[PDB]
Amino acid sequence: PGIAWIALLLLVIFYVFAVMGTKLFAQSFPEWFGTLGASMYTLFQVMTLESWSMGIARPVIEAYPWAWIYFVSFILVSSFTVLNLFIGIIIESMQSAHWEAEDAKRIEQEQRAHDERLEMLQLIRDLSSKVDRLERRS
Amino acid sequence: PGIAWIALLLLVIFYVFAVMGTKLFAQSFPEWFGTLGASMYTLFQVMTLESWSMGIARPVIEAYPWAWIYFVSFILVSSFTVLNLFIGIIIESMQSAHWEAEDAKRIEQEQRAHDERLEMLQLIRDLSSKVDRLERRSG
Amino acid sequence: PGIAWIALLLLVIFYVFAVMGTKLFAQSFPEWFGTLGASMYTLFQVMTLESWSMGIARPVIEAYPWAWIYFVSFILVSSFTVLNLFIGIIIESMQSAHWEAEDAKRIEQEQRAHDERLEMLQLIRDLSSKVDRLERRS
Amino acid sequence: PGIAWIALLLLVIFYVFAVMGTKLFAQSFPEWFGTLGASMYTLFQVMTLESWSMGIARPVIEAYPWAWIYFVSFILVSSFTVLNLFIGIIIESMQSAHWEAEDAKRIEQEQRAHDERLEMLQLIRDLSSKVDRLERRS
Ligand SMILES: [Br-]
Ligand SMILES: [Br-]
Repeated sequence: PGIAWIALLLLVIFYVFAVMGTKLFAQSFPEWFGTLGASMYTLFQVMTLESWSMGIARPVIEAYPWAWIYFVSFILVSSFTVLNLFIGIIIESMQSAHWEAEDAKRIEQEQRAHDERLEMLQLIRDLSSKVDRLERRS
Repeated sequence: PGIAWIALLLLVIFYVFAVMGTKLFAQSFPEWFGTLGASMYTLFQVMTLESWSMGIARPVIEAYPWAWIYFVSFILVSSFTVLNLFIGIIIESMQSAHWEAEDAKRIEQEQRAHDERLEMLQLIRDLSSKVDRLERRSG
Repeated sequence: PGIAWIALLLLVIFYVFAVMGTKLFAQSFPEWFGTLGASMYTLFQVMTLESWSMGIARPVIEAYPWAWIYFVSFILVSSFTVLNLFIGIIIESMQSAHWEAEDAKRIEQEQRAHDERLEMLQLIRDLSSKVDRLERRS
Repeated sequence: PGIAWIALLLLVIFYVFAVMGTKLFAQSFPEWFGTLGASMYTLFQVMTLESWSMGIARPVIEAYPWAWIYFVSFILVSSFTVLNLFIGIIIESMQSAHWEAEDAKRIEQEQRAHDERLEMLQLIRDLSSKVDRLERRS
């Protein structure tokens, strides 16, 4: 029903990496990826882009050469998601603030003007046969 | 009076978490939370996402193993709430640029054409009256 | 010329403060604030929020327990500003692809509507004034 | 063709600084700029502002005291390039959310309108005939 529809995806991506991660790293890096609960703190810390490479990534990377793939793919993807959620909430915001509020009038101040043109139509009809019942009564 | 109302909710959160923070951690971390004034600067650093977990929160969590809920809830709450400030501003920014200005130039653009039709609407009724009299005066 | 009126202001504050902190701090921390051009860098990394407190301000604050006003002012101030190039480029951007081309496409559909409405106006007059003429001879 | 047009820019801005970095620091900073990949990563770490100054630039600046150029420039180049891809993505967002329909739904309203306002050019000319034959039938 709107944005929380990626907000689910984000939660899903997240939990996918916490498992992907505890499942490689818990072995040599308990403090970070030991428990599942472990893998999430560490991952939301990565999410905050606070000491992601220097603090967490680089120490794991020298242990597991390929471990960038994980950290980076994760940040790329996980941010590309939040980029949306954000934009989504921008749109979702101004769609309220303005657009809906204004469209309601562009329609209804154009209902008002549609009827205005109708009432002249009728008036010009009625007249128009009076004018040719001066041509039948003359 | 608008978004300025919400930056009161964000000054209350800092306070809720600072008293909460001094009253909790001061004893073992006089560094950060040992007074109020410091437990805010620590909260302002934790808000800027500067070292919040390596420098502050992962040390704290060593001594009280539950304090993550303190920091994860603070980053969330104190972030979501300055998403509102970066939004409501972003909007009442657009609002001045455009909406107020053009929105009013359509109120009037219709106003002016409304009167145009309400003037046409006139003559027409004027003409009817004239044909009507012409009608009666030869029956 | 608009946008860079804030960019010129930001350039200012960067300098206002840069002198500020070379004057106050350059003796106790020559590494960070030694020269002026040394604060120009250091305030650039404070601005991007990289180890600003824990590695710079907290260390200076130990020297001058009131320097936090120097740091917490700059953060707030240079933030609020940095925001408005973003909000400034946003606005001027939307402006390009949409806003400008809309007021034109609309003013001009209203000219036509106006003139169509004008023709009708004169047309009724002449018809009002044939019947004016006809009624006086009747 | 849009934003992946800017996506290549950011990719070719990286590529450049990457080779430039390795051909600059690879002698003294093996772990950071020891190879091309090495630098690509390190720059993503700098690009995400994660620990860039106390960790990379400052300790590098130590050996080449001009290096700030490289780091402070790459920051500004790449972060602006992301502000574009961002914006062109906020706008192409708005477009399909709102501006799409609201511009089509108004052309179709000024169709309705013009037609109505023409419908009565008709009546008003017809009536101007009947009344033109009341003036000659006299
Ligand atoms: Br709009
Ligand atoms: Br009309």
